Amino acid sequence: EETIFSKIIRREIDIVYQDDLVTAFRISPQAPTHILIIPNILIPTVNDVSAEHEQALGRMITVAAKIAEQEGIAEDGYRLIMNTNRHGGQEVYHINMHLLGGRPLGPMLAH
Amino acid sequence: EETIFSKIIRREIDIVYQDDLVTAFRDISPQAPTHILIIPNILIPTVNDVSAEHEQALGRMITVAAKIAEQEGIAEDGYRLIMNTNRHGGQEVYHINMHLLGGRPLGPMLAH
Amino acid sequence: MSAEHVLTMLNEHEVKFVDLRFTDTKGKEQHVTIPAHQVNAEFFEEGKMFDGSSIGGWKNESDMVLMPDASTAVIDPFFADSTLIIRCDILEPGTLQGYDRDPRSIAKRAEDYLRSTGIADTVLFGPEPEFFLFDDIRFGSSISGSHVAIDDIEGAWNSSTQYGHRPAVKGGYFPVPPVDSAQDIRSEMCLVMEQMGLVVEAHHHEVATAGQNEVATRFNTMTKKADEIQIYKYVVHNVAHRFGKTATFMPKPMFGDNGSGMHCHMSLSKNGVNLFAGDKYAGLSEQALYYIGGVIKHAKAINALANPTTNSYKRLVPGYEAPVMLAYSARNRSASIRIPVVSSPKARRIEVRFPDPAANPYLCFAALLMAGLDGIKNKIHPGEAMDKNLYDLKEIPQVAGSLEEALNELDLDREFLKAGGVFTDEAIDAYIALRREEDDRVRMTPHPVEFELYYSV
Amino acid sequence: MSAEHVLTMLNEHEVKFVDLRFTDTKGKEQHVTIPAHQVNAEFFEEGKMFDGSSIGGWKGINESDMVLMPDASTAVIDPFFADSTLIIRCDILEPGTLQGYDRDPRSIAKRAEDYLRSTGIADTVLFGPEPEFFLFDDIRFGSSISGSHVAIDDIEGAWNSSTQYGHRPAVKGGYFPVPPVDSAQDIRSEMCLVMEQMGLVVEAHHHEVATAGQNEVATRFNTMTKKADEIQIYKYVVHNVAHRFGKTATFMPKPMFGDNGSGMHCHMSLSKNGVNLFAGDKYAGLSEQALYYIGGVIKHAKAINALANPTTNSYKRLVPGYEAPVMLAYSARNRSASIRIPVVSSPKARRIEVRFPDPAANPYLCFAALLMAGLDGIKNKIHPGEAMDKNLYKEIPQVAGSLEEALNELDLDREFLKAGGVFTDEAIDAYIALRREEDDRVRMTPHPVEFELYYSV
Ligand SMILES: *P(=O)(O)OC[C@H]1O[C@@H](n2cnc3c(N)ncnc32)[C@H](O)[C@@H]1O
Ligand SMILES: *P(=O)(O)OC[C@H]1O[C@@H](n2cnc3c(N)ncnc32)[C@H](O)[C@@H]1O
Repeated sequence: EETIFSKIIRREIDIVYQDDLVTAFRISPQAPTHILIIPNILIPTVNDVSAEHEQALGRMITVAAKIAEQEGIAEDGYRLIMNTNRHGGQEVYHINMHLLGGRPLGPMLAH
Repeated sequence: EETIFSKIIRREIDIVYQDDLVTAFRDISPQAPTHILIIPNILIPTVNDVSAEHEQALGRMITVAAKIAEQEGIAEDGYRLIMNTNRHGGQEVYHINMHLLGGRPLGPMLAH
Repeated sequence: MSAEHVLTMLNEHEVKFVDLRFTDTKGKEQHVTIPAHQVNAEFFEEGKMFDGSSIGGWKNESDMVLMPDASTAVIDPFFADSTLIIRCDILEPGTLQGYDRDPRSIAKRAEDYLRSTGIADTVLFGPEPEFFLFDDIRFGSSISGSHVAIDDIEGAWNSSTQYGHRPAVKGGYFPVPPVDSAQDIRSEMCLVMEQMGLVVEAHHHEVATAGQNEVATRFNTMTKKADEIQIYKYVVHNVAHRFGKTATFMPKPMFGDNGSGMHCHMSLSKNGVNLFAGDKYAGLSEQALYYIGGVIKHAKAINALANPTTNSYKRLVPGYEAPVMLAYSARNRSASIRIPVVSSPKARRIEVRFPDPAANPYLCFAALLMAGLDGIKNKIHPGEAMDKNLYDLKEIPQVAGSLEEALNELDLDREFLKAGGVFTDEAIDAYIALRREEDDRVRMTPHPVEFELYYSV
Repeated sequence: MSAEHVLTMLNEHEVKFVDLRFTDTKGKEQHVTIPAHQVNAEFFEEGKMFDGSSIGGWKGINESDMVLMPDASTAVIDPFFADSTLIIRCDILEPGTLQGYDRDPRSIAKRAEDYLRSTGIADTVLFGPEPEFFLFDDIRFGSSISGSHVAIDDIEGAWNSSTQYGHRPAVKGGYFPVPPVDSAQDIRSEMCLVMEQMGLVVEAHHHEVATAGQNEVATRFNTMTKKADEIQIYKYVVHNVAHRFGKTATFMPKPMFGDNGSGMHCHMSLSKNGVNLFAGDKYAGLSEQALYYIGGVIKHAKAINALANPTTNSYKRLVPGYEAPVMLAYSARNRSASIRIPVVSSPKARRIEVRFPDPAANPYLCFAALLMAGLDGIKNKIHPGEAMDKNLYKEIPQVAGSLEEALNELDLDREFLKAGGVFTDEAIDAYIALRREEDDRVRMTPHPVEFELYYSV
């Protein structure tokens, strides 16, 4: 039903950027600049995205570009990775796009 | 200037789906058992160059990704959406290209 | 036993000498021998006066009382004359109370505090020491330089040494009796241990070559288990000496091979039931998780007592089969705290793997017990177990990487040991000074690897 | 130089002996000395008859003799013999017909050059070999029924840090050390001076990566036969200068385990009417002919391995996970590619560098095999594919992992080197037999490492 990000939106429980439909967070650094982006409206899985809330999806990448400019990693290289379901490894069971960079990133997946 | 994906948008040259702003194509060298690419119809060099004018199509990219995943039936199994940019990640197209990898149980994020 | 039982045992075994034994802060066992005719009824009530000034860390007037414990009367198997070993506590002359710096007095204070808190009636310890058997060891230091030489038959480097089955490096675990040339010595050690009150479960060769052997002993209560560990060290040393070998409990005697460790199994019992058995993760209870969290929180301060030597941190390195991550799991080999799988809830316990055999048994056990009690009292949650694979994979706290760091943490973190009067401030200060002297000595002396690295540059 | 020039040189230098030198199948330089007064006009027209039956692969059922035909252009004064000796390289010719012996490597190289000229692809082929060698103070090896042993000792050896007799290069750390660390500066300078005294052109000399005295003296490129002669002179100079300095020089590929081996990177360039055919507008400035050459080398690479890696030790350095590349691919940046494209300032010097051959290889045979493979690739238009530029997005072939595999491939894929009569089937059969004898000797004898693994099991 509800996840950790649901309570984080309510602020009941490291915000980077807050928007009407987009919130950015800094929790386990996998890259020198590992920053996550989630939708304010709860979406259990990216396949279940409705056209009613499809507009915040573009603002996700807009905020990602804004952060990359802010973080200074736009001159090096970054990935926008979304993991889904079991094969992707969805752990928060909510839409979460990863903005990762700061060091030379490897291939798309490890063989 | 334009890229080969611009020519594919023009339809002058494996289209999976067509829309006013987003189209899906099969990869020439599938890195996954079900590797389907997704690009906008408007030519944008990098996601760093994205402005609010075309941000409407960026959500359409994800919607088309979900539709294609459901059509292929890889929705239940699981899939990964990758959108690399700049020098890292091997960006060799210099155009917005969303990756849809699925079917096989994929590996970890990054390479470590 | 009792005083009358000891007096009768003196005549039964025709005992000629009585050995009074106690442990200093460093963990070494000191002994003073008195004639059997000097032992009387008043001996067990008044004790023997002795000077503790020469003992390290016990320094205007240092006249103290050696109070024998009649329950620890054991016949010495090695002395030529019939000698009875009686463990003794160090007591102040006037008040006749436990000395603040006496490790056994500290352990007894910790047990009394555990009983007073009402959490549990008894605490059970199951340490598993390891030791190395060598034929010849030569070390020295001077202004001209320093050296160390380790030689024994089982050493893999003796394949071409003039004097052919011997264990390879990292491959001495469970070898054939021809390759495992330490069968008779281990059997004799087990027999001597059983003669001295210990209960032996199994003995086997360890992973490292050059004669690493482990003898397993049954668990017991904390103070009795520390006394049993002292007896274990004594018998290992003496039986090794009697066979022409030399035994060391050093953590990492040689580089490139497995080091000696002392995994400690801990359990709490109240009215005969195990308080660590429940329905939580790995069959544990809420109190077990609180104990784990308390151990994790104060683990760096514990390291000053459970890893008191600089070799213990040459063992505690990432890799090399030495846990450093301060998490708890039942399957993760990297976790410092492990939850062993047992058939019955009565045997469920908590295993810590970072302590080394060079640690003082009393001080290490008291520190672990106090950390667990602090965790239980303050309800410190250990966090989620490290038994999950997150995306096929650095905020996890790590064991103290150096003796200086552990000593600093002990100096800053003192309340969990000072609770209940178990550790007075003066004793902690003296222990810190004693360990800092050795740390300064090891830090100020040039290393041969430093010459191999920075001689031409 | 002509015969008259050689006679004038004999008269000018007061030469007393003439050394006639030639290379056998194994690659060793064989020499026969004659007095200077035996050299005249008819000597250069008829030559000297000699018995080549004692040579390794030159045996015949008829026991026929062969003629040593001197080459006047190769006259050079020997700088090591006490008496004035003039070295004249000679070709082995059959009596009567006065044609090149089929098993003579120099005749094979001359045939390869003639075939290259006859095909019309190019007029000149340039080779850029970069041999490496080890300098050892003492080497002791032996074998018997009781066992085998090998011992290498040198002052520069990193293992001599405690040897009684202190700046030495560490393992894999002898590349460009300070002058005190490397003790072969004077030896290398003397080698360069005496090489230039013998007609060689020296580019640079330096200490190589491996410890125990690995050194490289760089020499300028030349045409194939002249470059093979220069390589023979290089080996002779290195050996004799090492001997005169109290050292021992070896061109073995992998004398030591755990240290860098010795390789011979060969650079290829085809020229026609003064222009470089390898220069173009393809990848890394290459041309289509260069790509076809690379493809031909890649396709037959296992067949070349029998000639460019004649020894079993040659495949101790070809094991993946070292400096020597093993993958059958070409790239201008990738280190793992066996074929590399050096970056140059001008198109006149654009070349193809191959890196698998070892210094132990026979220069004439290895160069002829590589040239024939390239010519076959050009004639059949074998496209190598794509460069091994590692992108983050058809299994790559590999060189022979053993000498037996390379010999079998040479037995099977022998048509590319039989074109134009450069090699005759008897020559391949004899070379295979001689190499198989050594392979059988190495394979059938017990290895000391096997006793470290399969003695207690
Ligand atoms: P999957 O692709 O769903 O990646 C899981 C990520 O979730 C982040 N995360 C979990 N819990 C938190 C909290 N409380 N705050 C911030 N970020 C959180 C992890 O960092 C994973 O990367
Ligand atoms: P990186 O994301 O920069 O590379 C994108 C990958 O897309 C694939 N690709 C390139 N060109 C095509 C065409 N014409 N059709 C289908 N797929 C294509 C390659 O795998 C790129 O590496």
